[PDB]
Amino acid sequence: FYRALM
Amino acid sequence: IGWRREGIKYRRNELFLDVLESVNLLMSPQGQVLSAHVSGRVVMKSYLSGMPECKFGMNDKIKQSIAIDDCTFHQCVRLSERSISFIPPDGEFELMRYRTTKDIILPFRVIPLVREVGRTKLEVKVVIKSNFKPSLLAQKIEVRIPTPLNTSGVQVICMKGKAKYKASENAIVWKIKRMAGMKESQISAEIELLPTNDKKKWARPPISMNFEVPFAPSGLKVRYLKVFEPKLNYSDHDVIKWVRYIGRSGIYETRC
Repeated sequence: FYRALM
Repeated sequence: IGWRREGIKYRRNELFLDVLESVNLLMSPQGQVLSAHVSGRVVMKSYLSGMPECKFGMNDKIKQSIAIDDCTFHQCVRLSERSISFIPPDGEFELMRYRTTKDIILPFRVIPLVREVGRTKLEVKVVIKSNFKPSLLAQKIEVRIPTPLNTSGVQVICMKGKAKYKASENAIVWKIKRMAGMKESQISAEIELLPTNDKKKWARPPISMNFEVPFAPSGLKVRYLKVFEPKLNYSDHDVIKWVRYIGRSGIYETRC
């Protein structure tokens, strides 16, 4: 799944 | 810049990064790695205002650090840690393509076992172990176990997933929808054999697998995607950024 990239 | 127009604007400045890799393995019955490598590409889909100058940083410099045997970039990249600098095309494009061979994480280990019972049956047991975090799930797993051409029939027992002997493909195909890291599953099969020419033996082809895991088998990790647009009034922190990793098997064979 897509995950946030800080 | 012939790959990007000049007045692009978006109220929601957002980018999506895709690290897509195919992991290839050739393993012996023993469990020794005879050959292994990953080929991957990083696809970027961005909706960024203006003519942003981005910086792509990963765990290169070879905690977490991987070695890149080689890699080519999109023309937008400025060759010369030493990370990637570019003004991306709008929308989706391939930022880079790369190859790895060292410290690869093999997501699955296949351990087969065959016993000959007379000249009539083959008893087969294949166990698969997932090697990766427990919180991550694999999916689309498929374990393909070849059967000899004098096979008159097959009996299989599998607690997890579903297996079907496919006589035209000369293989039992075991499918499993999901499987978490650090687990173990097994299939037992009894291959019923027809009489055959006693001289010519069976050269067992490798058992092969297919699967899709949510991480890069190469070890690659994206550390950051920095966006700088000096003219327009949004900065890096205004940009919503996402990453996803889709590692899939290529040739992933285990000699049995």
